[PDB]
Amino acid sequence: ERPTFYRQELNKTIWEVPERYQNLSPVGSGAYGSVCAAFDTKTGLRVAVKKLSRPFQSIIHAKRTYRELRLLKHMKHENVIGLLDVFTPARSLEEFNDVYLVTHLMGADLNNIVKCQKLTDDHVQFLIYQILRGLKYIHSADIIHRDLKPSNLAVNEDCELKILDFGHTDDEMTGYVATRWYRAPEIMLNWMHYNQTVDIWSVGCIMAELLTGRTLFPGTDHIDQLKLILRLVGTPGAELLKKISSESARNYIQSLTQMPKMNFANVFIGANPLAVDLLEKMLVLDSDKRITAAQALAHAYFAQYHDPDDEPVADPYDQSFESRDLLIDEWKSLTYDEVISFVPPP
Ligand SMILES: CS(=O)(=O)c1ccc(Cl)c(-c2n[nH]c3nc(Oc4ccc(F)cc4F)ncc23)c1
Repeated sequence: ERPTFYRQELNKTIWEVPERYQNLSPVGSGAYGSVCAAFDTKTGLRVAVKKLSRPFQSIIHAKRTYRELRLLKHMKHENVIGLLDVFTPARSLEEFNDVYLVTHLMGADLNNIVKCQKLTDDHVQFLIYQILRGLKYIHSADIIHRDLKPSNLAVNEDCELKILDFGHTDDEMTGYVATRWYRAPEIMLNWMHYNQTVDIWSVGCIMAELLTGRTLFPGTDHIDQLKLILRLVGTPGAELLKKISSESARNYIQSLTQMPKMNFANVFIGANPLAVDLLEKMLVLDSDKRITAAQALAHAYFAQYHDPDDEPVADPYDQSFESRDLLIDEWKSLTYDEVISFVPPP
């Protein structure tokens, strides 16, 4: 049955939401999108409500809207942001033009927690364990995050973690920016068609930063960052070179003076030797040889948290729509169907 909706001006747009959602207050100051905190009187939950901006203005935007709804509707895991609710004030497909997404309100993002500070090894174990647990779930559905970084890792005061934004312009990847610091080199420099292990590179970067309080590869640009990466992990061998399908990228790589891999125990002084070992297995230049999420969970570093029976995989995720070319109204109808058919979690 259709709830009663009420109207309110918030982020210079009119939010129209069910009565159950009270005390809407904008959060993140633009960083999370058009997002409000609210109290869900039906569940007693503090929630985050995201209103999608002009979701069907173009083919690209319409498909992107469908993509996000599909992704969020699929994710049902403790360490992954899922959907508590999705709604539209529209009574039919013809008046459908706004999409509102509801999830748990989290306390902070990881960036605001690390705050130039070393975390205790125990805190690192727990946070990384949860990230890896969430990624095992995400990867098992053949979904890649592609953009893991502290700012899309949300945490409560109990240190319980959820991953946001799973599934950027040139200007915002330019220069001394956190938007690029956690990216695998193969994706940063378009070496090849990339796979799930790009996310593992990001975890390695995050893990190191939690351990030292410092960005692992704070490159001032793409080239500076590559040099920082290669100084640590060594220049690519012949084997990886072959796999760089971009002739241009491969040619540039070979112009660099060869460097051996550094000793991680000398790089991460004082760190748990098990943490060093895992970092070594995550920060492998050849993505084929990086540890997977499922493998990392079984690493001795997570002994006090690892439970093979409590690390679920995902239902199959049909993403055949990604290779599909459709019109705006067709993407819009597909999205509408997904909104209408939503069933809230117990
Ligand atoms: C205490 S706070 O300032 O309100 C705060 C701080 C940091 C974060 Cl990460 C958050 C936060 N909690 N839950 C979120 N969800 C999103 O994005 C959404 C993702 C899918 C949805 F269905 C709906 C969303 F709003 N963004 C940010 C958040 C809140």
